[PDB]
Amino acid sequence: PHRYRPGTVALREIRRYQKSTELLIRKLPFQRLVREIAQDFKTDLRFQSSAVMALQEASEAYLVALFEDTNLCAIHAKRVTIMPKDIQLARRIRGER
Amino acid sequence: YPEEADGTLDCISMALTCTFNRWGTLLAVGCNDGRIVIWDFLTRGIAKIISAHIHPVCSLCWSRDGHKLVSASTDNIVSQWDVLSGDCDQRFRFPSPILKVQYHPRDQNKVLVCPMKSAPVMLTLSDSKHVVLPVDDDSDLNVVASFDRRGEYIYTGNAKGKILVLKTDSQDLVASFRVTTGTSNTTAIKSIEFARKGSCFLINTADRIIRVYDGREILTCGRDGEPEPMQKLQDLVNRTPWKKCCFSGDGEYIVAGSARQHALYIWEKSIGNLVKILHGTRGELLLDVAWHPVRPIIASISSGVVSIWAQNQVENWSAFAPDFKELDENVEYEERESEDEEVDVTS
Repeated sequence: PHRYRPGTVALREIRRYQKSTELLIRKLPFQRLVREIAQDFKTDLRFQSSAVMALQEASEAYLVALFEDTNLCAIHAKRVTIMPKDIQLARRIRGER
Repeated sequence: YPEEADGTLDCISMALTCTFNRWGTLLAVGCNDGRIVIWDFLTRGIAKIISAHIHPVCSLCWSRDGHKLVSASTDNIVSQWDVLSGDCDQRFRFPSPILKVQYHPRDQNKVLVCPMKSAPVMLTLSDSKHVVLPVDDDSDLNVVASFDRRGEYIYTGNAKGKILVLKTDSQDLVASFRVTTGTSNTTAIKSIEFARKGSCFLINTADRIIRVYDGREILTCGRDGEPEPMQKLQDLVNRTPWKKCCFSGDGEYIVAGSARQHALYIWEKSIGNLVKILHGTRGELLLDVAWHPVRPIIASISSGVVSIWAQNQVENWSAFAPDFKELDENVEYEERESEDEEVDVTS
């Protein structure tokens, strides 16, 4: 048998995902999500593909910034794990809730 | 006067038009595949389903007796039905497709039918003796006409702008005026509707302006008159063209539906301001709007969906207590210590 101790196959894939820059979200579920929550404001809309790409890039950047600030809160509380009170704290402090 | 959402009808899809009787009990939902669905208010049920035709049923009209509808389609048959068991009494396979049917209110042998191209000619029930209503110009190809409230006259409307008035059966040319649309460019007419008390009426023009006139004013005008309107209605912000207009149960609150946005606008006859804008599903396009005569609830026909718009009596019901008025702070008054008329009951 062969196993790694936990944390090793975290730190690798951290270096890997900080090198590679493409999408990280499969685009047809995201396009169906956009069409779902745009159904409720107007029926029979018609998205260009570049608009869906722009929404994908903006939402990806927003989630990455939110997880960086959540990581700062979690290291501040003398833990390593992330719990949802950290995310609620970060959106409380930033001024969006 | 309607202010809520209050519910809707997912019963039978592909709704196209409806209207009411004098009493406001049923609801004749016109359908695309040649059907008239009849639904009830106070029992909320569907009594009779007349599977009339297969073609789009365009126009409908109830009569006063509570027995005789009249309709037409791209089947192009001036039909008739009865609500007891669905009895198609008559069947008039005719050319030149139809837009609107209209009875005389009490002489219900005479119905008034608008064809596609030429003048509306007064049909009957039994005989084919249609009474030709003479339109002079005849180059407009879309001319609409109607009765007054009591069936005492015939009002007409061309596409140029000239309005002529005839007697209800012998066609006395008594009134003649062209409408004062713009300065150099006039406009056509799309509908003219009438109340249940009084002789005020609206002129649904096609430069996005509703104009309102009275019957006594134009009978005083008569031949070669220039009747000024009682009221000029529009909406300059949203720049909206109109589809179908109607009146209130007293002829006070004009209910005109849009043609772009699925919204109702409600005015007053006297003052002339907007009072409330109604709304619904933002992703529809509205065709027909029904007003209820004795109790102000509206029906809206779009995408096969018909909606009931009441006001819920949010004030309260006050059936039990005309007495028992409220004291806010604890008011105390505890000092105190303690065959004239004969009316015919059998009337």
